[PDB]
Amino acid sequence: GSHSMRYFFTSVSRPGRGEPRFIAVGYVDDTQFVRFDSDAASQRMEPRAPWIEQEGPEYWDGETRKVKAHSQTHRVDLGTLRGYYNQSEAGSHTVQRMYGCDVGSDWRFLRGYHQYAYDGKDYIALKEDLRSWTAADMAAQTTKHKWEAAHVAEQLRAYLEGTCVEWLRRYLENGKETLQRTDAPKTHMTHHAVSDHEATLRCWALSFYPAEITLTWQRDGEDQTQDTELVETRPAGDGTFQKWAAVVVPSGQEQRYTCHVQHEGLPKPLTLRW
Amino acid sequence: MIQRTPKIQVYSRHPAENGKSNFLNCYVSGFHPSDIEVDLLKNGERIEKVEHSDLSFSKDWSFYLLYYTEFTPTEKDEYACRVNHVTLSQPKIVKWDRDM
Amino acid sequence: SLLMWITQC
Repeated sequence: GSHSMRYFFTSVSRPGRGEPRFIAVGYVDDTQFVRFDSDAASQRMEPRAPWIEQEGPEYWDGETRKVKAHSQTHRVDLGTLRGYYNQSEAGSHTVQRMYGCDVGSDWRFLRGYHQYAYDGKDYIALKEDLRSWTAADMAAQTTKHKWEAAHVAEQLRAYLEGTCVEWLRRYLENGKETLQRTDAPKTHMTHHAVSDHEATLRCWALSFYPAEITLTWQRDGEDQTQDTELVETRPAGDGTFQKWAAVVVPSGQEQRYTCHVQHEGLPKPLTLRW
Repeated sequence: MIQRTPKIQVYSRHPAENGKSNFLNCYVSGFHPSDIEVDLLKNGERIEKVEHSDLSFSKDWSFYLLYYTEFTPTEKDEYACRVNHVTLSQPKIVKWDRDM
Repeated sequence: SLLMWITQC
């Protein structure tokens, strides 16, 4: 199926306490493969996926160098942004950045993106065409104007439509064994009496990958989306994911409800009846 | 300056079975700023063999982290997750429920 | 692989 490579960057200022905390992570779909943490002892980009060790010595040297350059840019920006919003130098502020690319089943470029945020809100993002910018407010406009003159869009486009895709393929191949695998969810249903005349049915999905999944309850074949509780898909810690969805139903009418599980790891969606 | 209180889910990596080692997880998400304190409690007291994933965030820019530690579920031992955050006036505790 | 550098805002 389709695939993506994405990098996430976070810088938190600590005025007077130390350098801003800088954390970066790289992903191929839902699999993290590298990380950098300014508080760590290595001060190098580190591996987080077995297959990334297939890369050579120059890879680690280069990615360490580049990631430190990102850290430096984030450090300057924190200052710049503080000024733009006329904020005090004592407070702690955040800068987040995410960029990457998507490829189809043939592993050819589909889309690219580069987003930047300040204190948890959109600040500026590269639009879908990879040639223009969406500036959140008046502050972002100044950066927009700066980045147009410096032809930043052009740099990002070349990377997003080329380098990003090239490496994503490379990683996809080296990690074929696992990245191109689909772990269909192991599912079951629990029936637990709650009220005196009501029962709760919880639909479980476990040990699946990628994290993308859909659990929907139906009654007599009709979607029931207003008497249910859905949890945020969560990481099992071993590479797989988990999720569950429940609905309170009238005791004795359980046979009317069905849980539908959609996951690319399944030939066809699963229908579960207690 | 926005602020989002953290969502919390306490659970195990594999289906619980007393006597067999597993991994106790505490997944905190949807929070902001990133500064956050998370502890896994065993019978009220905190564990120190605790670890966490690298800081990352969702499309809405809200952060998420996974705190975990190896352990063996028993019938008398009680576990939970203690989370403290700027948006919280009182450290929130979420006991681990085997069926959730 | 990362961008070779990110321009300052």
